[PDB]
Amino acid sequence: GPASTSFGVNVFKQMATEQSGNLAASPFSITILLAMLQQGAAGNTLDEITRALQMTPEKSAEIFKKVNEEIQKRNSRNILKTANNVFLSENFNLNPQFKRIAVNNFDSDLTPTYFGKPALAAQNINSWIASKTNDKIDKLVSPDDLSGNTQMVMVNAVYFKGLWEIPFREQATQKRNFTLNGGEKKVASFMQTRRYFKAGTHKPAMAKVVVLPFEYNEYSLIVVLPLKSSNVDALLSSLSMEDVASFLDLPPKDVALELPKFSIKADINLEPVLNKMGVSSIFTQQAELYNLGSHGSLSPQVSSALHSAVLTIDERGGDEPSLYFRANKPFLAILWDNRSSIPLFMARIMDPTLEHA
Repeated sequence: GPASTSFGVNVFKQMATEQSGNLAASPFSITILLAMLQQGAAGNTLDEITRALQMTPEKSAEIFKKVNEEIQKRNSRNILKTANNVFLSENFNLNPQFKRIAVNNFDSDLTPTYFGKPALAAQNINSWIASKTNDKIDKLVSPDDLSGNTQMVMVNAVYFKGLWEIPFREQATQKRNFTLNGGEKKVASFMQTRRYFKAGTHKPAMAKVVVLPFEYNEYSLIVVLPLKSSNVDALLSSLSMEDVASFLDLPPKDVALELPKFSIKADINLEPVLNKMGVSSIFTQQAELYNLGSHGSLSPQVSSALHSAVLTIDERGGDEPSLYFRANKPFLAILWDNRSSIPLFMARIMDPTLEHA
């Protein structure tokens, strides 16, 4: 259900309280990072991770094996590209069992890496990420973050560009004003259609909801728009993923929809937020990750934990309305996996004209 990615949703919500502006992240990728680390953890580190995930190592491995299986079964024009890896310094011997679980359950790997030439290491990691993400994510790792003393670089990146079940008519896309928080007006490209969508008003959230399906209903874009009486950060704080899951049961309504085109990219260093979310041990020299790799009796620790998320929407697809849904002010967008019932992407869209978070 949505409980499996609760840690990642909590991380996203924490990050939202600390900065304004566009914000995008994958609860799936952030949870995969921790659930993968759990498979090599012991002692206090294992305890911290288990408490944060609310899953045992055996449970998280089983859940994400199936989530990944359902993704890889898809043969459609929806493009979901993931890049998960653990780059372990060659000063450490990799644990073959951890590597097996990485590959067989987490769509990830354990990869020996020489960090003594930092520019070469950074570019090799970035080139691998770019090769896995249709070249959409290509500069996540900086050479200045690496040195001969780097022990472990964790990367979890995700790119999504889907095809709507029904297209937006390109000649219906129109330039209209989008009003930012605070009052600044900016021209944006609003895609427009009028169709039946699962939609409604969530009063516990003081917000309108529309569910926009992608091809073969593999995914949905769930768009949540605060009413005049509220704002997007109040909305985000109160909105549970159990609420979001229920939106897929909303009856179809005749909706006149105006939705800005956007493409949002975020590159995120997770160490600050993970230090706030109860898993600080993984970065310390007291980290207990000996079943991930070993140097004599020494455990590695996490040197860098890096996440990138890219989500792009456009028009392409395969007598007064019941609801007007005009997203010409800040709103929330959630990319939902309809088969596994988890949020793959969360975005707070403050300004659809800007591509960065």
